[PDB]
Amino acid sequence: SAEKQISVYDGQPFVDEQDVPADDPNTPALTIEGPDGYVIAVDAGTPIAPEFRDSNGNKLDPSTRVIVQKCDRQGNPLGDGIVFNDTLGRFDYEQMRTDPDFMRKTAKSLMIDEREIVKVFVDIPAGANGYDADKSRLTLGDDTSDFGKAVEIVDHDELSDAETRAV
Amino acid sequence: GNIGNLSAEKQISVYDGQPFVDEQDVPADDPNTPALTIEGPDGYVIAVDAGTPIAPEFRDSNGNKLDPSTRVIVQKCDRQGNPLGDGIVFNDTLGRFDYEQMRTDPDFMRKTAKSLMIDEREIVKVFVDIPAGANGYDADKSRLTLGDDTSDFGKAVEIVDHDELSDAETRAV
Amino acid sequence: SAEKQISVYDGQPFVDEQDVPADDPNTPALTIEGPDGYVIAVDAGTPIAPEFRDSNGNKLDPSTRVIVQKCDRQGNPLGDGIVFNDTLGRFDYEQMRTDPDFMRKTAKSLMIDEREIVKVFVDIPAGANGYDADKSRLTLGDDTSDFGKAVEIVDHDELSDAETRAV
Amino acid sequence: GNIGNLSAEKQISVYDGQPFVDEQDVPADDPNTPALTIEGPDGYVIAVDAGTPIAPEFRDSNGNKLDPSTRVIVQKCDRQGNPLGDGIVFNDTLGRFDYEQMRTDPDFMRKTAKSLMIDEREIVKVFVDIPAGANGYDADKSRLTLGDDTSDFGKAVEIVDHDELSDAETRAV
Amino acid sequence: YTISHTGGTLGSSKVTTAANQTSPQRETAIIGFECPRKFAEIEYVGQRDSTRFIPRTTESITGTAGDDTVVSLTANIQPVAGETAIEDQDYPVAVAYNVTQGVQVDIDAVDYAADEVTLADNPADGDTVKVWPIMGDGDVQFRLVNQFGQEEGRVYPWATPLYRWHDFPQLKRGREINLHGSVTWEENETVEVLLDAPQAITWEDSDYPEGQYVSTFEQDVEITL
Amino acid sequence: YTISHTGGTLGSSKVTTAANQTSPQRETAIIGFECPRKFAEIEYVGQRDSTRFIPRTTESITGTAGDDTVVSLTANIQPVAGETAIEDQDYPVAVAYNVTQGVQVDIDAVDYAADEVTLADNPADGDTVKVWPIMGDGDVQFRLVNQFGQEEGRVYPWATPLYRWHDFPQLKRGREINLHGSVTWEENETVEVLLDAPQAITWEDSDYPEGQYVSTFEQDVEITL
Repeated sequence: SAEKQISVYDGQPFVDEQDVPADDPNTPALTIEGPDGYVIAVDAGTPIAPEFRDSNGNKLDPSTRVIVQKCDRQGNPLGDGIVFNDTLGRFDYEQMRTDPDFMRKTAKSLMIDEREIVKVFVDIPAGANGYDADKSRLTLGDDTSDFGKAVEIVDHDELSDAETRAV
Repeated sequence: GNIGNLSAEKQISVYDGQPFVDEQDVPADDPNTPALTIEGPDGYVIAVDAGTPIAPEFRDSNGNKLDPSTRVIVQKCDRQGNPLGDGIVFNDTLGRFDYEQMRTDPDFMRKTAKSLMIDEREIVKVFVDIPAGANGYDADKSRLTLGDDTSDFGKAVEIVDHDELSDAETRAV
Repeated sequence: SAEKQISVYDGQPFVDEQDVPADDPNTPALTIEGPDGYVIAVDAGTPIAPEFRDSNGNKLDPSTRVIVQKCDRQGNPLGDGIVFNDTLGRFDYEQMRTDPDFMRKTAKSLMIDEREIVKVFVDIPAGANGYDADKSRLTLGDDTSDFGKAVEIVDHDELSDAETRAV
Repeated sequence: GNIGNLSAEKQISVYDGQPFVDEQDVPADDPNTPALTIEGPDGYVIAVDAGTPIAPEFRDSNGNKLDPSTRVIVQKCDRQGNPLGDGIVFNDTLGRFDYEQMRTDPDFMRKTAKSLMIDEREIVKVFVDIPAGANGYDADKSRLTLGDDTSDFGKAVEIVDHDELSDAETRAV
Repeated sequence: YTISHTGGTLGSSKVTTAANQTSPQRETAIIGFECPRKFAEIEYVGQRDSTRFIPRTTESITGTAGDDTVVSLTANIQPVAGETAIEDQDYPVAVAYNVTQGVQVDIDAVDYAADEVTLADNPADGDTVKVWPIMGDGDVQFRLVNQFGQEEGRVYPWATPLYRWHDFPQLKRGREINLHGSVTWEENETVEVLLDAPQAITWEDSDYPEGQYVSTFEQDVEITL
Repeated sequence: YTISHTGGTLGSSKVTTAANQTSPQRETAIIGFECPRKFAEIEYVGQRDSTRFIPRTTESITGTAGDDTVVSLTANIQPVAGETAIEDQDYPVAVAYNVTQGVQVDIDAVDYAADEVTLADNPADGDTVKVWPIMGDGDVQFRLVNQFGQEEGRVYPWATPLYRWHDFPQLKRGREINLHGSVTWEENETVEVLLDAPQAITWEDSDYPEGQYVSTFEQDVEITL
């Protein structure tokens, strides 16, 4: 089938990183864009591996809030359509992307067209040493386990495309 | 004093030590160089059905694990050494793995996605995408264990000699 | 009901210990005799915890051979009817009674009546230091895990025991 | 790499150095010593048709050939170490034989006069009639060969595992 | 009418053979399981009956000032069960004995990639120590021999790499070392285990402290009566 | 379609291997007949095809005053074709070379049963002599190996006594040597001549006078193209 099962990470040419200050949530840390010719699908129960660290390579504050959220085709978020709102303190970085028993997963499904946008926001208190994605990164979805899940990608097929266009 | 006959299906595992695969040391930041290189055994067929584990014990010369940022890729090629794009089975990182127990406990095991099949000259290759900061690759102090031939968990890899209708259908790629 | 699900250990007055020399396997290490009024039933797939050690509290040689073997009412072994034969070294005294993944079970069921005997035979090399069942002990079976298996004990009920005496 | 499946009927030769026969030294004046004792190999069955050659290369402890007027006999026995009388296969002088060529020339070669079968426990023995003036026997300097299996000449000896009706009929002894 | 027993280093008879190999690399017989008259016939089943193999070899060293470390031991070492530190293992990767003092030695630490180790007690100059480390590389398999002494053949000619027996936690169910194929014995017939690898495995070191047999073979099997 | 060639010492290709045995009584590889790419497959058929084997070893001795005799050479010597005397042999039971003079030497007399020889010329007290006698006891057969270093099965598991090849005058048709069993090679695979015996066999003795090879293995076989 034309359905490709993959994962996602920062170094791919459809996902932009951005360094952040220490007390701004509205800024886009990570910004995905539609790849201009394919369509993505995520289902619920999908894992995340946001190995976030500082300019010295130390971990950020556990009280930090992480949010993943869909936006429109403008880059403007939606309020509704969140998949994640939780903290770094719940992730044992040494084994978050290894043990499913510590894999923290999504709630909802999601669907991205050729232009739609996903963004990741981070709420930090004042004192911490920000966010440097040159050392930090993200990983999303798991291709390798019967446990967990992966991400579906396709080119355009008529029935499914016209159905997915009916958000 | 009999042994009991066998199917042609030999259920085994795959590793660097076998005399039909080649290892090679790797510089810093070339994905394109082949670390591993299977060749066809010149007469037998190998079959890796879906859901097949890997245990890529890659380390540096100094015994340390590589950076988890590195991505490992397995890929089929033609009878000349050139990949096909399709037929890929695995593309992931070492951060997923637990070298302490990756080949032990099924919870931590990392299996393929697609089926795969090999004729008398077919080839599979391993590709390793790395940043610059890595300490290269030491193949002597590293290895791989593909599949399991011992456990009540995991799966094996089938090997067979040429039988008539089996190969008649197996050459239908 | 009449069936009682329990375990078994050395410190019970239907069981006898006997400290052992070096490498005399033919001696009965342990002994279990019937209780003269009740009837015991073991099913295959039943753990053992043969916590055997020396006078100085240290573990024996791993290369020891252990047998549990039924005997007649006379005390002589039947040859057949063995339930278990393995090495001590297969076990892990720190956890051999704890994790089912480390538990080691029988290979056959077993039934004991008012006069039958079980014996424990122990073949040890020359160099080692005896076996003192004072500091060593044994526990057979468990009635606590959903995993594992207990042992059934009953008073004489007519029809089941009538079946049982067809041995 | 094929090998060729075979019958149960292995055609071979028989001699002293094999582990189903035992040698023994003898003095100069004994027709009763079992110089050679030849036992069933415990699970296989052996068949010796008539007309099978023998080469008893029998010197003394100095390596010399023996007295003319001597004789040799071979004879089956029971399962308890006692010849049967019948089943003897050979008896005449030494005066015919010529060790330098006797396993070589057909026209000098000599063979069995009658047939023989052997079960898993049957035995044969060999014995040596000599008068006074000989200097004993020496097994170790000497030897026996029975049958041939490499020439196109003479005959070999058949050995088999247990086929059902074959054993059923072979137990007619 | 059958039951389950174990064949092993000693097992059901004092006729089983144990010998060592050669250093020139060409395989040899390590163990011979001969069948006795006591039984009728013995059975092997790959993928059903468990098997266990703790190989362990011998090294020798002389001491001097500052000789706390032991060099590359010509031996590819692996952390057992993935675990590096000693006492967390299912069994020690390596053991040490001073013959001059005639006593066991505790080990401090290891480097696996350099294949070197670090003891706790500095030895003396002129002193002699022996070391019992695991065996590393090498290829194994079974073999059959009739009552005569002739090869009948192997079983499943795909020699398992030796270090797999060290990798898994053998004492845990589901991970135990099983193999492929089967074989049935007869009365005076003998199966053997054969090996080839650079280093010389050893049993029966009287000076060894932790047991009267350093290295062990065990295998669950089935028997008729 | 098929024809007949002969495998030999050199044989078809210069990849046939010749290696000696060990002194411990153990069946070891002697020679490896490997198949090349040039052919497709090769056949052997005992009871049809012919084979030849003249094995010859080496001993070495030193000079002294009054030496004509050399002792038992540690081999059960058999007269060839049931015949003893050298000049009427099909080929020498044994040959002698003095390295001082650098001269081949003839032989005057022999005691086979006592394994001893009596020579023509008295070497100097302080000389070096080498001798190449035929091989005595031992048992041999053929083994198969695939393109993996894996044994697959012996051939008609009844090894042949060595001395038969001295017993029969090999060059006579009908009296030539045929074995039992069969085999068919493949492209990269190999067959090996294997042997167990006391003594080590020799090849390539540069000092040897009657050629470049002291012993020989030859085998008429059928070829597939």
